[PDB]
Amino acid sequence: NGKLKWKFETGGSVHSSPAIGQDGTIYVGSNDHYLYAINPNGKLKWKFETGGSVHSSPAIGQDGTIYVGSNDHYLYAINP
Amino acid sequence: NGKLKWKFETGGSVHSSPAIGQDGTIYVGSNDHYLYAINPNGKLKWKFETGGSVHSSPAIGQDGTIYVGSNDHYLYAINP
Amino acid sequence: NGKLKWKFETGGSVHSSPAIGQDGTIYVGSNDHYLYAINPNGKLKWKFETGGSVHSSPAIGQDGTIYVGSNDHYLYAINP
Amino acid sequence: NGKLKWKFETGGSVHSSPAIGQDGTIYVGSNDHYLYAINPNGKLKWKFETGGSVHSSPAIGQDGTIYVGSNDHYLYAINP
Repeated sequence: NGKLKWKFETGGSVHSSPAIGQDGTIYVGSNDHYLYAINPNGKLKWKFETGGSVHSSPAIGQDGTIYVGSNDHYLYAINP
Repeated sequence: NGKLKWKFETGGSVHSSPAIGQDGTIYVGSNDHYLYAINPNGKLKWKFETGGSVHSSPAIGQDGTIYVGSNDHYLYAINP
Repeated sequence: NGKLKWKFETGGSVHSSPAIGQDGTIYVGSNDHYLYAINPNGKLKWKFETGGSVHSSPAIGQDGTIYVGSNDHYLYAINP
Repeated sequence: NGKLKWKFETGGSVHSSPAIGQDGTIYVGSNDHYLYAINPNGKLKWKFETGGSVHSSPAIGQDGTIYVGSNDHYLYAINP
């Protein structure tokens, strides 16, 4: 009904648009260079560091793989 | 046939891409700092204020939760 | 095999990300201010002019309504 | 677990958000002007050159067509 359930702070702007895994993990990039994987309760599952801002929005493969781009020129494939 | 059904004014640019819930509510961010929830008929359901421009496009969880990023560095989870 | 099927010229950059109707129409916004609806064969079905750049990516409601944001501060609902 | 499966280098920033085909190809644009099609093992299937940065995120038709916008003002439809 438009109340905060929770808010996770990253180190920079979040322009990336979140994706949701089969188990409800939320994946989103940040200008702080990381891809984040966050649990449905608001805690960090893991974060993967790229060489640049992650403005790209993650996609999730059939086998759980997370793809997303970065400012650092690469497209990343990361295991869930 | 490409005719205006309605247009809902926010206080700034809308770069965010809208999402549509199971009940047809539309979720979209604006550079005015708000995430908006709008009824299919053009009237505001609720708006949630963030600390910055919402350029992220919202995603919707299986239980109705709306996730979006903000320029204020946070990832938000909001109840429907 | 990675060959051009066709290409449609708009009047400016296309930063928007295309959406696809049930009937195969492609929707996409452009810096030239317009949302385009384009037939699967490469020709214009209709175009709707907004007050500003359409960086927002269209979404399609269950009744065929196309929702998109504009730089002109509005979220638009357009009949298919 | 958050471990790199693989990373593909393009010639510039990847702001485009990856799309995944029915056959698991990953498609994504780059500031280097190309749309890339990459196999689930990390190797290039093919790349199509546009006149400008591809910040748009690709969408995929029911018939496998890949649609994406470009800074060069066009919407492109490309065969898989």
